Amino acid sequence: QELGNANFENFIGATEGFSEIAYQFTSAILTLGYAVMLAGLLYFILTIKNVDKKFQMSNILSAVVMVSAFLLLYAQAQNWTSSFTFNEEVGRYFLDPSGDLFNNGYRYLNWLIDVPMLLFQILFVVSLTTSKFSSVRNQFWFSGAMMIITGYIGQFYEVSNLTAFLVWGAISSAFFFHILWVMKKVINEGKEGISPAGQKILSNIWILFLISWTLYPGAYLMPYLTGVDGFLYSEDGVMARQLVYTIADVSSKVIYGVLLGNLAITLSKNKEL
Amino acid sequence: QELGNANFENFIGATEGFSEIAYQFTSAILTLGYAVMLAGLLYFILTIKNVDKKFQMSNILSAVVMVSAFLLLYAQAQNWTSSFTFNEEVGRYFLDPSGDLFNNGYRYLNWLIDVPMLLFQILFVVSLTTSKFSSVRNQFWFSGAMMIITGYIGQFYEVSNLTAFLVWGAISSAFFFHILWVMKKVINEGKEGISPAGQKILSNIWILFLISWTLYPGAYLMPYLTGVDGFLYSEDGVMARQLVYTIADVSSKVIYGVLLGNLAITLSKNKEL
Amino acid sequence: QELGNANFENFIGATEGFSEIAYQFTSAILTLGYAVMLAGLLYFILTIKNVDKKFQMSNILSAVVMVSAFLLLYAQAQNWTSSFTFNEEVGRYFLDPSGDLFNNGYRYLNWLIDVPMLLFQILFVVSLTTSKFSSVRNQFWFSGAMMIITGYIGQFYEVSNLTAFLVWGAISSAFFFHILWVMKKVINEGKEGISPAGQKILSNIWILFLISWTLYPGAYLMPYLTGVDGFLYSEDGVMARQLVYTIADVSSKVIYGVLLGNLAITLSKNKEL
Amino acid sequence: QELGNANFENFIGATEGFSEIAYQFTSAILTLGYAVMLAGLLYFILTIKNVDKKFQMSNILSAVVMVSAFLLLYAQAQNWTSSFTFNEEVGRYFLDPSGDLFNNGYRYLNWLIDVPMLLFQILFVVSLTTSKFSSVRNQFWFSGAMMIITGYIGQFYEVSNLTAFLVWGAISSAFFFHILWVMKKVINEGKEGISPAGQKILSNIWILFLISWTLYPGAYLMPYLTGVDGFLYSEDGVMARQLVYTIADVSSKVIYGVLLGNLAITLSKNKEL
Amino acid sequence: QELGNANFENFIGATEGFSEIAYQFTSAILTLGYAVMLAGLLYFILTIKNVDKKFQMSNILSAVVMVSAFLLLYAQAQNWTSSFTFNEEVGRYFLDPSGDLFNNGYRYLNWLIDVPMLLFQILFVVSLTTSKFSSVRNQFWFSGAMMIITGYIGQFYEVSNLTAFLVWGAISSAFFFHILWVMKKVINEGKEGISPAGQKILSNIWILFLISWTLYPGAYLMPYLTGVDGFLYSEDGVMARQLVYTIADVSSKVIYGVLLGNLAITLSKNKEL
Ligand SMILES: CCCCCCCC/C=C\CCCCCCCC(=O)OC[C@H](O)CO
Ligand SMILES: CCCCCCCC/C=C\CCCCCCCC(=O)OC[C@H](O)CO
Ligand SMILES: *C/C=C(C)/C=C/C=C(C)/C=C/C1=C(C)CCCC1(C)C
Ligand SMILES: *C/C=C(C)/C=C/C=C(C)/C=C/C1=C(C)CCCC1(C)C
Ligand SMILES: *C/C=C(C)/C=C/C=C(C)/C=C/C1=C(C)CCCC1(C)C
Ligand SMILES: *C/C=C(C)/C=C/C=C(C)/C=C/C1=C(C)CCCC1(C)C
Ligand SMILES: *C/C=C(C)/C=C/C=C(C)/C=C/C1=C(C)CCCC1(C)C
Ligand SMILES: CCCCCCCCCCCCCCCCCCCC
Ligand SMILES: CCCCCCCCO[C@@H]1O[C@H](CO)[C@@H](O)[C@H](O)[C@H]1O
Ligand SMILES: CCCCCCCCO[C@@H]1O[C@H](CO)[C@@H](O)[C@H](O)[C@H]1O
Ligand SMILES: CCCCCCCCO[C@@H]1O[C@H](CO)[C@@H](O)[C@H](O)[C@H]1O
Ligand SMILES: CCCCCCCCO[C@@H]1O[C@H](CO)[C@@H](O)[C@H](O)[C@H]1O
Ligand SMILES: CCCCCCCCO[C@@H]1O[C@H](CO)[C@@H](O)[C@H](O)[C@H]1O
Ligand code: NA
Ligand code: NA
Ligand code: NA
Ligand code: NA
Ligand code: NA
Repeated sequence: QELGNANFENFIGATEGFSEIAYQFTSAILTLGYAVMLAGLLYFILTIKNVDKKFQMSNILSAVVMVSAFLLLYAQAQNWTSSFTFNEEVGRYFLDPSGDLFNNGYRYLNWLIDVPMLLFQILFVVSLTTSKFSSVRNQFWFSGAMMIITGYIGQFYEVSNLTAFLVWGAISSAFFFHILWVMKKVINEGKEGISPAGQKILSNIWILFLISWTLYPGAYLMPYLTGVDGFLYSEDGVMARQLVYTIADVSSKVIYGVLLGNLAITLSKNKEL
Repeated sequence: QELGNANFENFIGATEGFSEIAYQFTSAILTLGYAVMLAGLLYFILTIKNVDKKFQMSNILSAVVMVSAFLLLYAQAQNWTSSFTFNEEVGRYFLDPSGDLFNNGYRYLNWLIDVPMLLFQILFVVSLTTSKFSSVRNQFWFSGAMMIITGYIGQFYEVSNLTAFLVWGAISSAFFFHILWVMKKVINEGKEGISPAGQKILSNIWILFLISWTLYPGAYLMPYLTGVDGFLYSEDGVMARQLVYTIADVSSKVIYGVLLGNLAITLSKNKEL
Repeated sequence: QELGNANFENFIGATEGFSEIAYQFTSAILTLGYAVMLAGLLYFILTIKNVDKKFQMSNILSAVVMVSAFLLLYAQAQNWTSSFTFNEEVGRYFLDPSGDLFNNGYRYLNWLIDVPMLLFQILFVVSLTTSKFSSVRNQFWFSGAMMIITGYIGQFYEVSNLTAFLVWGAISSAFFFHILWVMKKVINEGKEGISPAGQKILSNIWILFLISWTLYPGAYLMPYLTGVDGFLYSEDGVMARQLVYTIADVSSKVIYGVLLGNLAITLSKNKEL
Repeated sequence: QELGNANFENFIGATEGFSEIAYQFTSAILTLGYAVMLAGLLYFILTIKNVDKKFQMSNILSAVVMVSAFLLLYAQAQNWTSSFTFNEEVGRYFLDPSGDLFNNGYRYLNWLIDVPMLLFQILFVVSLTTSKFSSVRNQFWFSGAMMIITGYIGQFYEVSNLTAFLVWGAISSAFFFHILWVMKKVINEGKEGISPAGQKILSNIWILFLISWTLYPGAYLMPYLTGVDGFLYSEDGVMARQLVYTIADVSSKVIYGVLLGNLAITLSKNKEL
Repeated sequence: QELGNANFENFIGATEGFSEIAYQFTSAILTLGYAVMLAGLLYFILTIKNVDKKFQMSNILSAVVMVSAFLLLYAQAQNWTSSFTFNEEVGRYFLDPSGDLFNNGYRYLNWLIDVPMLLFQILFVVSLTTSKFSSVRNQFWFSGAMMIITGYIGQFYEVSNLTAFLVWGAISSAFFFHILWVMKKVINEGKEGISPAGQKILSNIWILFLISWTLYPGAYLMPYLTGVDGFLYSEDGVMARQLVYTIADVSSKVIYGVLLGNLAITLSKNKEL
């Protein structure tokens, strides 16, 4: 079967197919994904007035990200169930091309909302010291866009051309490291002149940010993290990838948003935790 | 026909099929389910300002659970009608694998929202005495997650491997008992220093919690509660399971939420009930 | 063919089929139904602040019923168009079992929201004199539930077993009469110590309640109201049943809610009609 | 082919089929339709507080009509694309009876919301002089209902029985003329004792009302406005009908609502235009 | 294969078909499109109170455009995936006429909302000096309508009749130039008597407006921008067209709306950036 520049899910699905557990788990984990985002949307809107006016733009940008993540994860949850269909004879779910091939790239282009807005929103909670708002924003948005576009191109070749996959992935990684560098500066400057309570929260936000964002390139490589014909080049790797995405999605978007809201509360004059 | 690690609904549906009453009832009871959750969402939002600011987070977390439960019960209602199709010759609804096998596991992963948030929200209404907020929260969330994940694994084997089904179910039960233990403490400490009216409501909340949460392991075992080849290993057991889920869903989420809101009103300075 | 315990719509649809007028009218009347409920939801939310705080729970419960009625009528509108498909050869719409059989029972289980909440909400507008709030509520909810459950069982046999249909219907009717009895008391006690304007509205509410609620058992019997092989055991009876439901739905839920809102305004200190 | 009492769209679609332009335009014009109504819903809600409390009911009734028109135009937009399917051999869209026949009657029953509420809402902005509120309302609602029901019956026969089509249309027209008569009185009485600004707006509202409402009987007759085998008994007439509906829908509902809101602002003590 | 007056996407799709990258990218870029508009809707509503009352109509009109753009881009995203289906034998997505032909004209009719409202909303932020509000509005709306209708007609012939395509496009362009002329005046007059900060924002708005609006005629011509049998008369041109639309949509609607909101804040007495 000719699949071309398609994600490895389609190759596993076309050859071995997916067990009940693999198929039902991947559907459920994506469903949890979009459910968390819509619940988060409600949470971020309803808690707007829990912080001083100046901090409320962070609640609004969290809500903006929730809308993006909900729409994408909802669409992708339906894409999963449309792309793989039960074969009665063998009792496994095989590629159903009438549904279209499954593509993780769907996520990447919506990151053009998520990444820029997640990086931007912290600049409405913390105060910079030596760095300029417009400068940090421009660095975040440029490197964010380049990271996403290069990775988007790469993931199309994860089976068809491992070399292109790894080269584009490496270029994307360079921009990622730049973002990590700039966010560390923002966290450091953010800690300057705020309560120890606020500083603790920013320490947690940095760890959360570092781990949650690194999970995305982890998901990128997932099928090959056990090498050629490894344990993960299987339905187990398919499950692992969507699980990692969902953990990353909840952590990078919702928990990040909640911690920023808690920081905003400590920095708020009237409010306290 | 090879169904593998699938719920017993698919076996009944593939062999005997479902009568009009069994099929139509299961569809209607799931439809009532998601209708209650969306109505509950509206109720919890519209009554936010009926309690003092400090208590409003409980309304918000109720709303969060309503969103999760609505999305899941809506999706599962469609899953039911897609998985079983009318056979004109015999006049019963049989497994339609083109719709996918039906899986109750869909519910379990969304409990990673419901369970943590339901257990958390009471800590925004009652005041603890001897117990520490962070400690109760961490115990609820850890044991909640472990209870859900172990049960999720178990239910895949409810037909294919009764031993795995019962062992995973037993491990899950251990974590459940821990949750019951911690919640009893929270209720007791919550009663200390509040009006007799508030204490009565917490007594009711404990009974509701105990019964409603115990229904879930009841739903887990449903097909085997009348032993091998029992009355319940049938379309009658299929009906019973979804009925028990719906009673549990309405009770554990909505009625629990309403009682907590009523408690918040008694604890509120301005409000009287 | 073998339809078993199915509503008469499926028998007419399987034997005679439906004319363009019968099929298109039934679809349109259900569409009007769900449109009225969603419009009503908007109305009840937007007019919350038109009455004193104490009366606003009635607006909220109206909104809750609108959500239930919208979801059900929307789902049932789609169920109608899925269950009957055009036959080009004869130019009529015949039963399409791939869509499932059509079941009015879908409505009944959602009444477990509508009936309890419609009966409850008046107790937030009128003041009782001799009767106790908790007692009236408990009688409404018990008899409401029993009325619904017994009728739900009955309607499955409306073709397959006329005896069961009529016996279950009669038992259901007994609980209905109890509800009528209790509501009459509530209306009388509500009239005590309020303006003549408020008393006139409660008189209207009683007439509306009596007629609108009686339409439901009317819909139950519809196919047999012209006896065996009567005018109504036909596509004309199918049209009549859904028309009666829609009139009953609009009257019992929306107009009832509007009149209660108008009563709340007269009873409100600041507000005036 | 046997189509029975069906609209002429189905006859054109079954015999000639629709060109790319005819099919794509009819889909797009209905899509614009429902888009305008949902945008209008947002506008009428967001501008509620731009007028004195007493006038806000008019914003609410505008919103109610937006919900009705959105739901109907959305459903009808999907009905269009389901009822006509591309034939590769000839390159035109032909009747696809599996989707159901297309029926304009779908619109008519939703007018039982639109007509009564559009006629009602002006009575919350203007003050009557010689006429009684309840009397004008009752005349509007009775004649409105009769106009709709008689026309609804008529449109089923627009091909199958031209005589019935014209007779029912004529009866409907009589009730329409009554509505025009009553609305002219309302406008005249509304002009009495208000600013020149308010009087100008009521003059505009009358012209808008007269033209926009007359478009509906225009749409009714559309296929025959160029006589037997005329230019309009074609895909061009199909396009014209839905175009006229969309112009009528936007004019009679949204622009009417906006002008009433502007009138409310001029009549408002605090507010200025 | 006879496609008639259809867009070039259908010809490429019917002859060469689309690679995984071409098909998946076009789906993702449209998905990003509608996601941005729904996120924008939330943003424009939530930031209404960030500007003085007089400026809030601009937030409302932004929201109005978001609803239109969301609905259209969502519908068009589904139209893309319905119109092209995977062929297992060659591994490309080919025209699936059962889904309907793909038409960009769908966008054009919704511009009857977007264009008039985008041009209107600036007149609620800037103050005119020489020019009259009603006059600028009328010129914008007339030329906007004529630009859209002439272009709408043109795009049907982009393959079937290049002459009609170019002539209608040229006529449309004339009206576009008129709009550019009037908007330049509005921006110049808007700069008069406001802070240098506000003037800088209007300079940005003019560049954004000029580039973003010019992208639409760019999308119109896209397939022929590399001449006959050029690089762009291919799946690469199909990708380019939808990419350009999405850049234009985000830029002309959301970024334009955000900049107007920022201008409104600078012009607001209480508020500051
Ligand atoms: C191929 C391997 C790629 C190598 C990895 C590259 C990582 C660093 C990239 C860019 C550094 C700075 C780029 C800045 C982009 C312009 C935004 C900006 O800095 O302007 C702010 C303005 O001055 C208002 O203060
Ligand atoms: C955050 C929670 C995620 C939980 C989800 C679990 C998914 C497991 C993912 C990665 C583990 C694999 C790490 C790779 C270490 C194995 C290295 C190896 O096996 O060798 C490579 C091979 O030999 C060279 O050819
Ligand atoms: C909620 C969305 C978020 C936080 C998105 C984050 C995305 C990344 C950190 C992506 C990084 C990548 C690399 C570093 C290399 C491979 C390609 C990417 C784009 C997955
Ligand atoms: C609204 C969601 C709620 C309250 C979820 C509750 C879930 C449980 C109490 C689950 C318990 C289980 C066991 C104790 C054993 C079998 C497996 C479970 C997970 C069903
Ligand atoms: C909006 C929902 C409402 C008001 C529901 C009302 C339902 C009833 C009054 C049902 C009554 C019935 C009988 C008295 C006999 C036959 C069975 C029932 C349930 C239809
Ligand atoms: C937004 C909905 C509106 C304003 C509906 C208006 C409907 C009419 C004015 C209908 C009139 C008709 C006639 C006068 C004759 C033919 C049948 C009708 C119902 C189309
Ligand atoms: C968000 C919607 C916007 C900004 C729409 C803008 C539309 C145009 C500027 C269209 C211009 C065209 C021409 C100048 C020639 C070809 C036809 C058109 C309509 C695409
Ligand atoms: C308090 C408000 C009172 C409202 C009274 C106004 C009456 C409007 C109700 C309309 C009912 C029309 C019934 C038509 C009967 C069907 C006949 C159709 C002819 C074939
Ligand atoms: C940095 C992590 C990337 C390590 C590269 C591992 C090389 C994977 O090797 C690939 O494995 C596939 C599935 O097992 C095989 O089908 C391919 O033939 C093979 O190229
Ligand atoms: C706590 C309740 C669990 C007790 C275990 C019950 C044993 C059920 O045993 C199983 O029953 C199935 C259906 O009856 C049969 O098809 C299986 O062959 C049998 O293993
Ligand atoms: C109180 C109202 C109940 C009246 C019961 C009427 C009995 C109807 O009798 C039924 O009529 C059907 C329709 O033709 C027939 O098909 C059935 O064979 C017949 O039993
Ligand atoms: C405008 C109100 C009067 C219209 C009456 C016009 C008579 C139309 O006449 C009809 O035209 C159809 C289409 O050409 C034909 O198919 C029918 O045979 C014919 O009866
Ligand atoms: C301003 C830009 C207008 C340039 C129009 C000239 C291009 C028209 O060239 C067209 O190319 C198509 C494929 O490329 C062919 O199928 C057509 O037959 C041919 O007319
Ligand atoms: Na599937
Ligand atoms: Na089904
Ligand atoms: Na149908
Ligand atoms: Na179609
Ligand atoms: Na497709």
